Amino acid sequence: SINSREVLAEKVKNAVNNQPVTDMHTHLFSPNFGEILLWDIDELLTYHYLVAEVMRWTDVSIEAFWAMSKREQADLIWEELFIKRSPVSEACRGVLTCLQGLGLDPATRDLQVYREYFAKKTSEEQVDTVLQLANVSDVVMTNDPFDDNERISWLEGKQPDSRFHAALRLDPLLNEYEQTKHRLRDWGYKVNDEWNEGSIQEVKRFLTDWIERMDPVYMAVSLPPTFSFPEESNRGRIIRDCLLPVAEKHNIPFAMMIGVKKRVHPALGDAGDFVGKASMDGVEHLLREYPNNKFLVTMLSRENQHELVVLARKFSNLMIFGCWWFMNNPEIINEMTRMRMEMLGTSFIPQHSDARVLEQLIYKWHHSKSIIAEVLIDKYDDILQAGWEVTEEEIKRDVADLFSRNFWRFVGR
Amino acid sequence: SINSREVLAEKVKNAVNNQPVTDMHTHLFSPNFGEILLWDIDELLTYHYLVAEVMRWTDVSIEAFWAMSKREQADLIWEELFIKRSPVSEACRGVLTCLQGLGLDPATRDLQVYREYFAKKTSEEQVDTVLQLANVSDVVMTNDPFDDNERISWLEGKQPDSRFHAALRLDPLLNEYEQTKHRLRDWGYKVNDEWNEGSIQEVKRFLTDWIERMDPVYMAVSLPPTFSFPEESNRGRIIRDCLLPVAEKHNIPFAMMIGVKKRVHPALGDAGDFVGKASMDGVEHLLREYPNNKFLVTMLSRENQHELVVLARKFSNLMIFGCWWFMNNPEIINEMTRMRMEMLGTSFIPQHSDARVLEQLIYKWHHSKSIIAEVLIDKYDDILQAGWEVTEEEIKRDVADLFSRNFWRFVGR
Amino acid sequence: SINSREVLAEKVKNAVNNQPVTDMHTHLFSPNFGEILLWDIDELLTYHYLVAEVMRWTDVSIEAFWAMSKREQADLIWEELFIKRSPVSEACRGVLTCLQGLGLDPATRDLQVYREYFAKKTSEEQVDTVLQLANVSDVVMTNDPFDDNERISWLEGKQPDSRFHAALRLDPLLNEYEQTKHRLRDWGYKVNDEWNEGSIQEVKRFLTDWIERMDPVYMAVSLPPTFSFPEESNRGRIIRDCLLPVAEKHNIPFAMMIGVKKRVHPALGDAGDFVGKASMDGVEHLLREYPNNKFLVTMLSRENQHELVVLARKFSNLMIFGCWWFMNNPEIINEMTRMRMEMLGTSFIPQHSDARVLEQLIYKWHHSKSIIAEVLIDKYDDILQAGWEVTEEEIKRDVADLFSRNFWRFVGR
Amino acid sequence: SINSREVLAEKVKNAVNNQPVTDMHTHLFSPNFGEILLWDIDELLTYHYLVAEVMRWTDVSIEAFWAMSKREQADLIWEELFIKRSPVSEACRGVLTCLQGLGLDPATRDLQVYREYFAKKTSEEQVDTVLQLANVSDVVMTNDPFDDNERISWLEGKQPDSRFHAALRLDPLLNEYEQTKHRLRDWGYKVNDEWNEGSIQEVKRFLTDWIERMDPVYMAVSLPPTFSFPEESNRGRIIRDCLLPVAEKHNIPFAMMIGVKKRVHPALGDAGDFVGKASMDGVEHLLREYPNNKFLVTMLSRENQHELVVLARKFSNLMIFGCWWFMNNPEIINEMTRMRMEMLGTSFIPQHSDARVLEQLIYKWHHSKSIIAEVLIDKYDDILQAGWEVTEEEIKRDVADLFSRNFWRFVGR
Ligand SMILES: O=C(O)[C@@H](O)C(O)[C@H](O)C(=O)O
Ligand SMILES: O=C(O)[C@@H](O)C(O)[C@H](O)C(=O)O
Ligand SMILES: O=C(O)[C@@H](O)C(O)[C@H](O)C(=O)O
Ligand SMILES: O=C(O)[C@@H](O)C(O)[C@H](O)C(=O)O
Ligand SMILES: [Cl-]
Ligand code: NA
Ligand SMILES: [Zn+2]
Ligand SMILES: [Zn+2]
Ligand SMILES: [Zn+2]
Ligand SMILES: [Zn+2]
Repeated sequence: SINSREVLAEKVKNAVNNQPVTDMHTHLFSPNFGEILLWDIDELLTYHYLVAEVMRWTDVSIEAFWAMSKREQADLIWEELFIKRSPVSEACRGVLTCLQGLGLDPATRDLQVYREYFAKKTSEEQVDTVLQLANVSDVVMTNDPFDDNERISWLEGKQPDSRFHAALRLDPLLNEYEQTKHRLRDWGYKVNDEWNEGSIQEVKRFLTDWIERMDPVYMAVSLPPTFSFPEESNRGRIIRDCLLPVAEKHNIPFAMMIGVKKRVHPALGDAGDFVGKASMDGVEHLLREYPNNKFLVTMLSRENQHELVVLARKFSNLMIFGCWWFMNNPEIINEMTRMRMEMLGTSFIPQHSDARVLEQLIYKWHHSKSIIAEVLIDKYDDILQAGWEVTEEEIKRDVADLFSRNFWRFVGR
Repeated sequence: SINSREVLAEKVKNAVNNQPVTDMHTHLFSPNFGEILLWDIDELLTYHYLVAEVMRWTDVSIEAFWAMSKREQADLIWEELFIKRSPVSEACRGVLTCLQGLGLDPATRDLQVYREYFAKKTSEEQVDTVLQLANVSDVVMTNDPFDDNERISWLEGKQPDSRFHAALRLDPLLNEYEQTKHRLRDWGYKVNDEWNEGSIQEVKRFLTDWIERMDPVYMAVSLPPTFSFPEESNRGRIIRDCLLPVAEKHNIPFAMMIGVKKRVHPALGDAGDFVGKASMDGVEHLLREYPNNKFLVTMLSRENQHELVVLARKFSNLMIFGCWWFMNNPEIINEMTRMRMEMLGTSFIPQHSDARVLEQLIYKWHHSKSIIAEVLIDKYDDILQAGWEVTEEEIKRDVADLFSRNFWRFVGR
Repeated sequence: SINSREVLAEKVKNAVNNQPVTDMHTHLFSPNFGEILLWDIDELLTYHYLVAEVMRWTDVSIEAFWAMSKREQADLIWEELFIKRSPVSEACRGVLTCLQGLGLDPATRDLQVYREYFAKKTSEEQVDTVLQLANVSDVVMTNDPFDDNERISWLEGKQPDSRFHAALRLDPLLNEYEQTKHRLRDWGYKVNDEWNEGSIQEVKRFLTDWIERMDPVYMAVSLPPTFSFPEESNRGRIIRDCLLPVAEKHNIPFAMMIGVKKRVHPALGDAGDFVGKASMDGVEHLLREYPNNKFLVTMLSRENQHELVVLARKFSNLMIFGCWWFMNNPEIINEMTRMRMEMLGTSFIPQHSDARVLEQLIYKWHHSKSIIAEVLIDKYDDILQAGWEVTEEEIKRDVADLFSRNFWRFVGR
Repeated sequence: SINSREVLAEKVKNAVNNQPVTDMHTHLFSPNFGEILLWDIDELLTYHYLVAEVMRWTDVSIEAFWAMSKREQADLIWEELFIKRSPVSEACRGVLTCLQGLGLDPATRDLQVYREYFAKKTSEEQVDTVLQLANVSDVVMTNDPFDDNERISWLEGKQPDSRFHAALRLDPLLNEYEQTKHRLRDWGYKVNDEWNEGSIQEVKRFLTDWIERMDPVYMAVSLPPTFSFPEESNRGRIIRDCLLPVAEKHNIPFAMMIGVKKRVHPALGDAGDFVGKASMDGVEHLLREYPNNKFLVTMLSRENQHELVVLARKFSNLMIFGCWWFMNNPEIINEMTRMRMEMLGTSFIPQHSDARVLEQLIYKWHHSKSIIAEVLIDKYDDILQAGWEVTEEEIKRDVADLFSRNFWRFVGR
């Protein structure tokens, strides 16, 4: 038996640390796709999360910033966020966790020496190194066929190795149909200006074609805080008449990341998005009215978190996942994971990395695993006190479900 | 006087665990009322909180589940939530706490043996046992005159034990007046199709009649997130012209449990209710415009909790109570109780059990007391460090107010 | 070298304790303004925060309360909140902390003796004593030219000493222009009936004249949950045509304190204000459309805190500050500071005292600094463990930024 | 590098735990030697250290105790020292650590179940199991040619396996020559009544004969607190004319375990020995006057420990080792190890187990490694603080010296 919390803590920490992770949502790509897979210290430092932060300190105008080279940008952020002020924020701390994990020494602050480490490795080598360090066995990518560069790679035979899984990202189709319908036509999908049977079948064809070419684990889309459903709009009709039925047929879950308010600050680029609390009505309707469809949902507002958990108690076809973007900070990750486990036990997916830069897998999982471990230790200790006798194998089992099995079990694969 | 956190913690925990509890809201009934009072391990396992949870895991269809016998359902839940996955959720932990409390040993996981304990015992007995273990001196029931079985009971003179108190629940009357008014007719209450003096006075008779028959400590109603007041609706009118004036006459408080969205998932039965954030406008209005009325309030949305505390700072005729339903989880209980004590001192009612099954009193109060004691220890220790000295007597006094006195003083009994 | 959390806790606690504080928002006044500057134990006990709290207990009518003398009220509150029940609330705790900090001993509960301390001392002496004990180097006041007593003081030549700075509060002008315009004309400002060039120019003259006279660090206003911008109202036009242009010319930041619902309980006086969640739309617009203007923002609703931080991530012309009013409680201060640091690093102002009574400076900063120090320890420890070198000089630098430099840096002074 | 004490601690603990141990003094025997190798829970419970302790509580006479069967003695000790009083003593704590280490569960206190674990294993199997758990690579036995049983095993040609090493124990020869000389004669060693050339040569012959048969890593003897040298006694002459000369020729060190006063309480058997402070004169003389001889020393009196460390500072032919018997308690092990490291760096052997029962290897080493690890963390931290940069490889090296290499390097094998 586990006679003390101290022994329980060590055992839980070991289980969590040893458990290979399936990162069900990232912005990483199989290395064979080429330069689109971003990596190295300069990429880590230029992560848009750090761009927003540096802009709060530097005198360098945003225009000037974008005009600088990748190396110059990295130098500026290093100086502004690490040298001039202690790198205490979550994103800055993450850069340090990566460096340390790669065997580099943050104590020297020798940026040139860190760069040299990367300059002598191939992408294939760095992916092997990182996946081993972060103990990540499977990476789910975000594949947007509407992006010209991504589309051409797929059309020209590019396929990911077994460690990388595809996910059909449909933001342009679902949120900008008025513009996107023209491109569908240019690609041979005869969508009409009237939402008729022809338009429905062609949008379905598009989805089916890409499902066949990508073999996605799920279809996804990020939605605004004003998201509602049903709705007489292109989004409402495409979801209802095309997406859901196609998803039901192939038994592919629909991933909705709700709460992002796009481009409140255009100049910042990828760092210019904001957040807003959403109504749960649209989500509630979808789960109740489409019982044969699977939905993976993560929300951006802190104020949506608790009710999202309650909604998960209502419908089994709802699998909530991760602590997304602005929620991906220790204070939030902790409260979210606790409310989730208290109302759902182990029937959820606590985290994903959303890694845009390869090395981030190291800090994203290291930082989150330590928090999730502390939650588990409290929960296990609580039942041990109630007289329950939890075993190490059961612990390893629960941990496997949280970090990998629940996802694969849900996507039905 | 106490001059160390060590001794302080000793005395606080002692006062808290020794303090006789008055559960000012439950779904239990004096044992003389018969079977309506649920109890035993099978009832604990089939609590709807656990029904919602098992459905997220089990392959069994909700139809087949409802088709199963009580025993069969319990066995399914025990297997799905306790054996196949660690029973870490608050609801599952609660069952274990209950068993351990009764002397049973969760370490064995011998569901059969646990079952035998209850068999060889009677309702009258188990109530004495449970009330002894949970150290609860008074239990406030939820008495719905609109329920047939329950109604006939009060009609036949059935009086509840002196340790069980009555609460007049009016959900059907205030939320479904249109369908309810017809039943009011059948009971000699001549309500008119229109809201005239005739209808107003008959609704009052209905209320006054039951107040006499039940001698309730308060009248209660659960409301939706969209609750508004004033409001040109039956609820708005019935509350304004009947409930309020009557309540003020008998000097009886009005308990409003706001935030529940009923039947979002009909098939789940009692486990099918959801939650939503409410506007404080209505409660603000009621408290201000009706100073001679006493209001007991509790809300279901995590996002309503802080402003409710602030509202309690504004109006003394407002007494906030407990961490209701989806709020009844350690993470929320802790933050709620701390915000409350920081802005209200000891002028609020920290908790109620909402027990639907007798034994639940054990875990409900055990889990809550441990959290409440911790909060008290920190707050006492903070003033202790400022030089203030607290006596054990003052501690028992304070603990008395929180777990029993504030309620009786508020209702005026 | 700082090579452990233990050593770090020491250095951080020391740094925070020794860092002189610039309180960028208070209701204190330079001693040479006389009466208006409140102080002593009777004033502390009658802080409106404690009034609201006593009214939740004392059966003394609010009318009677206001009818009695300062000392009578102080005696009642002390009796009701310190003797009748342990003074565990934040506001009561504060009273005790101020006493101890002054040398008085709360263990004795000798109110009479505490009073003798203040009786034999001048105002000039008490400010010197308090500013020293609270380690506060600069105090920003709230100067409302619409208050007859304050306005006449400025008009007659009253100037604050080196330690007190002015802040031009404009609530009457922006939120009550209909009644206020009549007073502007009485003072020579020819604002017309319709919002035309003449009205715009005179309102500007009004602001400019007062900017010359007070030389304020910033212009301020408290706003309701329903605040919006742009908006066709006097507030919206005054801000758009008058406030912003003037603020930009003199490079004076605009301080918006959003979320207060005034007078939901008029009888309580200053203690009768409530809170409500606001939309971020207005703030988002102001920041994006007026890049040459600087904004200081703090919000009253707990539910606005997280999204306000994200907004700060989008705009560098936004500087968020403090845990205002109902947010100024440990539980909230803690969660707010951690969310801010995690997403903003050190680019924010964690706190302000909002002191109405001089002595409060002692407890406001002592209670807050302890929480902020603990947050810092956690954040520094996280990067230390990640391999980062943290020097005592860098800690002092960061601490100095948070408690003083960020403010002066933002205001351009 | 090692940036923090927390990381240093993890690395030191790991190095220490992972380092295979050479236990240079035990009372264990290679399994092929027979039943002389004691093992199992009953042997653990009847360890003489526990016999002395039980006699302080039990009403059972020492005579009756010796009359009981081994199983009965074990039952009594378990009841008296573990059940009737908490097993907080070091020797009792040790029994528990062994049980836990073997996978058994101390929480059940099921002595019968623990016994079942041992009945199904063979000596050779338990040796493999224990050496693995305790991470002991090499064991030094105590081989007494004067014990009939053991002597026969050697005369038969039995050899210990590669994991076990011999040490020629000479207590009978050196301390009881008058009686022992008669046995030397029966064995062919023609020693005379007078200490002449013949006696000296036969004694030497006896030593050489056994050194050739055992190939001991050292010759050893336990001495009384009155030990002196030079000395005109059989011990002084045998050491001067036989032991030392032989030891030099074979380059074999002489181990002296000084401070034991034998049989102060005869009836207690092996548990009847006491302790006394010794003069350092004889050891000082031996070290200085016999520079070509190597000496391994350990002393029993707490009051001899510091001066022994200082003596090691004077002579390189002196190797001090372990915390012997009455010194083998946490409080002493810690103060000893700290004085030794502070005055000798890593030039000493911190510990040996003195295990009489096989399983004790588990607790002796587990208990000592944790203390030693703590001392090392402190010392490394102090030099890290002085700017030194210790590497993980240097730590492993230092650890190997302390737990293994220093010994083998000193005995030149
Ligand atoms: O980096 C991010 O998290 C965002 O910029 C987006 O990639 C977001 O995660 C999304 O998937 O839409
Ligand atoms: O179990 C519960 O708490 C709910 O299902 C209801 O009983 C709720 O508490 C209510 O009283 O409306
Ligand atoms: O005491 C308070 O904080 C309030 O009553 C107001 O002074 C508020 O701080 C404001 O500045 O409007
Ligand atoms: O168990 C013991 O440590 C003693 O009884 C002796 O074995 C002593 O260690 C010795 O070697 O003489
Ligand atoms: Cl909200
Ligand atoms: Na919290
Ligand atoms: Zn993403
Ligand atoms: Zn209820
Ligand atoms: Zn203020
Ligand atoms: Zn020995």
